[PDB]
Amino acid sequence: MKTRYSAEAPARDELDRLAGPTLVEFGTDWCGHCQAAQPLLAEVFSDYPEVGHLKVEDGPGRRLGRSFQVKLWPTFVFLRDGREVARVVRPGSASVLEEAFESLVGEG
Repeated sequence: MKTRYSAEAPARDELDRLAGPTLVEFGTDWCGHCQAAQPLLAEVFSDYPEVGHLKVEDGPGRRLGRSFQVKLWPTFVFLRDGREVARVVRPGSASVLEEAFESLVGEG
């Protein structure tokens, strides 16, 4: 991906006003969790470019993963209509991440 994480993210109630298939990702551009999960997303997302992605910088920016009640810090919540349809916690392998992407894009 050509752009990095953003601290300038919305609040959880401002996010709730969006509408469309939107993945919201918590992390940073610099954590060792992210150095593994970022190229994971980059591999899966190349087949699903119609999905939205929001990189929320959980260090300097809004603590959005608190209000999603995130389990492990490298997590991304799949929204639709601006509300949760699923999430992936700790991807590990593209076989787990791709399996969720097709399920939430509607190609399942």
